[PDB]
Amino acid sequence: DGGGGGGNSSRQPFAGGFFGGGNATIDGRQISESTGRYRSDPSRR
Amino acid sequence: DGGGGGGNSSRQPFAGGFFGGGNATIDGRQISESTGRYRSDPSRR
Amino acid sequence: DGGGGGGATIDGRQISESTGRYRSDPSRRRGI
Amino acid sequence: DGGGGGGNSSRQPFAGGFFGGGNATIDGRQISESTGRYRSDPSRR
Amino acid sequence: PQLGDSKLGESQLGSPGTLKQGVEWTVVVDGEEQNNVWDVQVVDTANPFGDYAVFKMDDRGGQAFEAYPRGTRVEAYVSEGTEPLDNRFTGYVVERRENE
Amino acid sequence: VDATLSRGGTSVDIPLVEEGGEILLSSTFGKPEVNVRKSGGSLNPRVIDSWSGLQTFQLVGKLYDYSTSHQLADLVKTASTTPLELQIPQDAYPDTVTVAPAAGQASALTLEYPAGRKDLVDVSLSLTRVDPNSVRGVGDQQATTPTTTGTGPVEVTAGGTTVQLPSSGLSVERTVGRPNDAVRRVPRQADPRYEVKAKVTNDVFTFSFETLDNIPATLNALTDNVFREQLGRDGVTLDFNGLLGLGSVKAIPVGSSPFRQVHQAGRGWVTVPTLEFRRIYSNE
Amino acid sequence: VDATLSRGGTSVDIPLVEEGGEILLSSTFGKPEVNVRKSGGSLNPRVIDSWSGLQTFQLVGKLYDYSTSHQLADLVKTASTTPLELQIPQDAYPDTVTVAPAAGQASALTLEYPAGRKDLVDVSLSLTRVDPNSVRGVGDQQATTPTTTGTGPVEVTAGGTTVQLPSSGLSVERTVGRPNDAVRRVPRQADPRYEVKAKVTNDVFTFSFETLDNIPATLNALTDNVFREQLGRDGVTLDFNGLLGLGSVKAIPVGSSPFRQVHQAGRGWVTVPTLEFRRIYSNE
Amino acid sequence: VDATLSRGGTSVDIPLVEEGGEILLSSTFGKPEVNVRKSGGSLNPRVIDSWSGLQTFQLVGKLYDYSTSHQLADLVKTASTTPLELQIPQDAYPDTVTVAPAAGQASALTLEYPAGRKDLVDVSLSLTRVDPNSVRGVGDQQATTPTTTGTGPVEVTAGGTTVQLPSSGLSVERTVGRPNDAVRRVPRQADPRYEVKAKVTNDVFTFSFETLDNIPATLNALTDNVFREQLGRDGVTLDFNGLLGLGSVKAIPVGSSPFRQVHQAGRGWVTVPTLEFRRIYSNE
Amino acid sequence: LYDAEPGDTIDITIDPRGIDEEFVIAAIEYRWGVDETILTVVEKRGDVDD
Amino acid sequence: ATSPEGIWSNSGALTFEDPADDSEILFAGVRDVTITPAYEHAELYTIDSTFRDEVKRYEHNVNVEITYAKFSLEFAQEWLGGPGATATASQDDSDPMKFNLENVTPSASGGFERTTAVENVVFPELPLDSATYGEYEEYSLTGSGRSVTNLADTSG
Amino acid sequence: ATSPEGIWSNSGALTFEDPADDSEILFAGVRDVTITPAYEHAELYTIDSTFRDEVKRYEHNVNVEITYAKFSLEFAQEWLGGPGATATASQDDSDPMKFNLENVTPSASGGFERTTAVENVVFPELPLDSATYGEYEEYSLTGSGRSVTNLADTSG
Amino acid sequence: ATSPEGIWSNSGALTFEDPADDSEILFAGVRDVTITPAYEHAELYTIDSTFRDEVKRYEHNVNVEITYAKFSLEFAQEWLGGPGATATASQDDSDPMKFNLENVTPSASGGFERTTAVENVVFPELPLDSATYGEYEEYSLTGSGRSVTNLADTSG
Repeated sequence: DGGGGGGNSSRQPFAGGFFGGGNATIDGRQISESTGRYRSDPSRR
Repeated sequence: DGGGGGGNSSRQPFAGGFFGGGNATIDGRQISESTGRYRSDPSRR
Repeated sequence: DGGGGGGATIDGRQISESTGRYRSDPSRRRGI
Repeated sequence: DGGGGGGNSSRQPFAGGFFGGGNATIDGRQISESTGRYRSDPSRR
Repeated sequence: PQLGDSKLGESQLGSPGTLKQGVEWTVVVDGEEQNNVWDVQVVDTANPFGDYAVFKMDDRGGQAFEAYPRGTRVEAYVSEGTEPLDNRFTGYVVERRENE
Repeated sequence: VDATLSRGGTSVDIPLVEEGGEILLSSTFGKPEVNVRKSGGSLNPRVIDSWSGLQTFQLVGKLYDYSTSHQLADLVKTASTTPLELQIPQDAYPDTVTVAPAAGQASALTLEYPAGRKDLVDVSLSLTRVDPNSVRGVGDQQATTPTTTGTGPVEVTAGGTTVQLPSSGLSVERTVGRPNDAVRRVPRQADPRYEVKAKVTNDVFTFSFETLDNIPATLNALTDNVFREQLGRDGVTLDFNGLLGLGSVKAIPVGSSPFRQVHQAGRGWVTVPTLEFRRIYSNE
Repeated sequence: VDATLSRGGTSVDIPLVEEGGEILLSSTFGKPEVNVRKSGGSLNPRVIDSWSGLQTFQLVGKLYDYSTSHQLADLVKTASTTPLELQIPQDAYPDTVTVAPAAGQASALTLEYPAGRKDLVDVSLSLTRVDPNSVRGVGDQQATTPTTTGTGPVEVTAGGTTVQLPSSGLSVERTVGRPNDAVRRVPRQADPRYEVKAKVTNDVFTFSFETLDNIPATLNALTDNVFREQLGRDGVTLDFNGLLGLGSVKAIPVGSSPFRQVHQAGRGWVTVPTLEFRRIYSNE
Repeated sequence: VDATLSRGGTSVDIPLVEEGGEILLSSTFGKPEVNVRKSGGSLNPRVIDSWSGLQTFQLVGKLYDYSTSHQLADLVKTASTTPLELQIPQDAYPDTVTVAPAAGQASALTLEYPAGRKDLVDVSLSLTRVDPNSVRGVGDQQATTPTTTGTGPVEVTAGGTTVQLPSSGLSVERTVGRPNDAVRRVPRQADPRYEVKAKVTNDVFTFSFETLDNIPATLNALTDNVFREQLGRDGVTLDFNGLLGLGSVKAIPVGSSPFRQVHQAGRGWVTVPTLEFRRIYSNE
Repeated sequence: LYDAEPGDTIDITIDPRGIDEEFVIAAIEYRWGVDETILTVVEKRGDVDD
Repeated sequence: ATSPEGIWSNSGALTFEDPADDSEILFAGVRDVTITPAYEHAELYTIDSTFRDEVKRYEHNVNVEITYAKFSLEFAQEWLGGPGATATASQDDSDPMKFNLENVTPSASGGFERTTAVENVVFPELPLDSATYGEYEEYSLTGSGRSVTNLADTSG
Repeated sequence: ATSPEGIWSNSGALTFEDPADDSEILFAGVRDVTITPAYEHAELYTIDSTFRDEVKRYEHNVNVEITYAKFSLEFAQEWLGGPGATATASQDDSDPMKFNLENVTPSASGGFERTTAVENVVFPELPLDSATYGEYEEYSLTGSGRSVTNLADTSG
Repeated sequence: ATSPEGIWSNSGALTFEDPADDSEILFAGVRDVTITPAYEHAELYTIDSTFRDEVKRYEHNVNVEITYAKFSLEFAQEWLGGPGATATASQDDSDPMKFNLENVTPSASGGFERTTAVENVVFPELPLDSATYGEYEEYSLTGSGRSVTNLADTSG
């Protein structure tokens, strides 16, 4: 449970970091396009 | 301690991976703005 | 003690080319 | 290797996440330059 | 429920629906609504500068690109909450573009 | 002994106590404003250090009542040009340092109210050191956490429908931060300048619980009224009904993963790892 | 017991069983399309919710037949405007939901054929909920997996030279996804619109094994012919020879780390953690 | 037993040895320069392989004296068109391969001198294979590590003031790399071209220690004179006084977290997890 | 502000920008998607198109 | 206060009750009984000091363990059945049978009569058969109660 | 309800059945038998209390362990063969042999006859040889059943 | 089917063979023998239910452990040598010596003759010297075979 628990305890912030995708601004205004396309998390492997 | 050993030296590189800032260049020159604003380690939660 | 031991590069050409559609636009809105 | 249940299963996706290098598109076309320079993974420390 | 979907007295009148909330823009082309629109930009401006609009929508097999010859009429209507549709832009197509 | 965070006449003592050998206080020092040259013809780079440096404090501790926890949340979230003074009970630090909530961070403060504990709150603070003569601004906005004396269930209300969160496994995490303030480099002070802004803050409530009974009715009432409907300009009314002494707040779920339903092999019930609401405009 | 995933006449049952207390079904709800304002003069932001929400399902389970596993891979990879329908055996969910393979992901489905474990395949599915009336597209592309009745070794062929992968410690992981479909926000409606595209999919075979004998000859034959040659437009031919019932596929290794040789202190042999191939153009 | 790394007359033998079952050699093969089409009307993408591949080596080993460790650092950091040859003691590899330090990395080599372990240095090396005929450049720059025979404490000197780092728990990690070299694709052969540049390298010393006595005086002397003063284009003089046989270098702390003071519950002293210095312009 | 047009006037208050004013609208831009109404106030000028 | 006194194990009288009724569930022939109210203690330490600063209780339970040698069909079928029901077979449902428990003992020379009562004791496992060659079947329960509802001198 | 009563180990009769037939698999010479239905318990606490809020059963199991001293070829060959077959050698397949199990014991004074029945018992490992110098071979099975199908007084 | 019967340990006759020859490797003076075919069981549960849905076998092996008191130079030098070779010193190679194992035991009153045979038994460690003051040297092997090749009544 140190392995399994430590694993699950790591998998959550791995997912949290992975959804931390790019966004950018020139002079306070967003340059990232508001493309209304979804993403959702991949298969657990 | 068994879980903490794997945990602590995971929580450490979590910050190392997460906290890296962007550094874009066009044609050898930096294009990231040298805005003199600080950022510091988030609350541990 | 064994437990203790267990402790972007951006192409100037392609920006200049891809933005061309949009850089020319205000002047088109104003004719020439 | 002894704590590898939390260790190895973390050390691998740390490398996998780190090689998640930047890429960008304007209007479907790529804007990242095809600079034919390699990177290879850093020292294990 | 929809008419004829439920027997009388079994279910309450408007269900499952509720009052409209949010902002909706509808694009109208020669009097027909385009129904795959996912962004709208409308600019209204003083005379040295041109009024214009840009609409973004999905397409399949060029079927919607065929609806917008140069000079085709377009109208953009906006509604917020339950407010009536307001014709906020009218004009004519000057560019249609489809890209991957 | 104990660490004091204060602003004028308002003051909070944060015990700085933890289990066993956990980290109570991490202070970091850095030079984010050195220009180490990326290239040039020498084996080692030329450098220039020419600005104020970073100092950060991360404080971990526990609070012994909810009232003090709300005072701390309000103290951190408030916009005021009156210096926020931290007193550290360790000889390696001066008797007072002036601070900002962590410079660019959505989570400057975390408060955890875990299941199975009473009159214990886990506190995590991140604070940036700033020059005491260089707190600047014009606006003034006192933050206030709503409070009441009831003990009803936590209630999520949207579309005229109210959903009671289960008590079973119920845990609350609250984060607070001021990401719209600016902490800025200064030529030859040691510490940076602090620009206090009367602007949008971060204030988030996260719940975890396990739904044990009336499971479809409970989960579907939540997801239908909150997740599948458009909420417009308004949002959820989140009412604590006096649990933790908290009152009623307007809020909304945000982003790709604010709610999750988890089903585990061999368990006849559903787990909610997170239900996460950001507080929205209602301070009218 | 089982979840059912189906496409008109084609149907697959996935048992939804796991060891002990592992997660069988995660459902995530979100609002990707709320505009929470980043700034403004309020303490808490103004917001607007005006679009379809996100619902996702991660299913984990096991299959007892390789044939069914190939049907599932073909079912997930296939382009059709026929609704892909998911039936979930838990009372919180409606009897059917229409779905897309995970909206932007290279890995919507993963199949693991681990060492040992005869007639067991681990299945992991990620699926995005979509509106049943809002599935749109030009035309179909039926995906297929090559099959044969042999029992030969997995063979990698390039430059007229064939290399047999060791049986020792062999594991196969196949991943499948449709990143070129578009799942799109819609106004005033619960679930997004699904644009099915007759376009490039993701389909990847990963091998893990330990080379125990003829080690230089085996590893050099692989590396010389695959890695150190320029392959041109043509791929490697990857042939399963009827292992797992699989046939022959054209493929190529891709990117920085598709193959590794690992030497460990005190071991007289080489571990291959991964050998990874992407399936390439081969349809006529 | 040993791998040999050499450049003309200079040679270093690294014992490929480690505890138990740890990884001694990892060799990674890849094709960074395959073009796999992101779209197109096929089910599976068209591809083109038309350039040199990537081969990498991670070597893990140990060295039995500090003198050899400094030779290794100088060998790796040096710029010369003289080919750096690696000999691998394992039959899966040819007798010699020509190499560059890891192609874009700040840490190609790491040397660890941990507490307790007298006359043991942990070596981790990362090397990229390059075409033996395709090492190209103009400038030679022989790197040097300064050495002396003393036994004094490690000293940090800035603003005319010297701090002695505690001996208690003292560990040193040194990392070295050549990120300003270019390893470049070529169309017709297996291995890339190597452009040797007489330009800025990476050379970093990381200390870790526990501060047990005169704690305010020691830590305040460091933080005041190094972290709170502006250092200009000079920096810290970092002097090993003959520990590990090392001499004196000019260096500076860099970035957001080069120094941390850590306080743990129930402990009467301060831990310093890291203190990082990058070596700066010095040579003449 | 869908009802608003160029040449109309509006009260604007912005702290910390220090304005508490009544302005003519020189242009309006509506974005769906990000849901922003963008007012240009007093006067509009071009750039390379001027 | 009352003088501390020896307690003789064989003078004890354990009883189980259904919390829906306060009705007795037939149970007999105990050999060992241990009842232990417990909390998690967080032992908190400060900066600089090596001494403990505070200690805090959380996450209360009562450990109950009983060894007994007379089998009860009622007790076993109540455990199988779950709350307010009785069953001859395992039930595929999430509610454990909750027993109210009471134990009563005279002190060894009559100084007091100690009554201990515990609410909502649950047992993760129930030994049905416990055979060993040449022995009577001996059954051991381990379980957890919510709280001690009574600990008092109940003598006249 | 029936009075609790002592149970004598040597009065028990254990039997195994093939679930495909309800036919007996020959088994004999038991010395120890333990049958223990079990669940995992999730003890769930709440926001503002040290006391337990609720407790829930999950992951049901029936631990079966048997020590016996007469070897059975039929039992061992059934185990090797998997479900619905017998084999003289290990079988390379993923279906384990599932045994139905029943144990019948009179009460020590005849007050009731306790029948326990368990479905789909599987044994991860089968001891074939268990030789110790100067002793008869004695064999230990540990396995897990799906559920208790019957626990009743089967006396007239 | 054959009636279950006691087995007397001392009636057993263990033998080892080289799989390259089927030649006997001299081994004697046994005291204990345990042979146990095993599989990993994946014990599988669903969403809806507390009950187990399925159980599946995976990694197979036969645990072999032997205690013996007559030292064999052949068995030891075979173990040192690896497959098809014999050596007086440790060999720096990755192939373990694989032994075919067979044990034959009459049942205690002649009902059957139980033969157990195991392929490719390997031993991670070989005790060479195992001296205790005032005792004969006694050696314990633990090892794993690939499969049971035979489990039969080999009586006439």
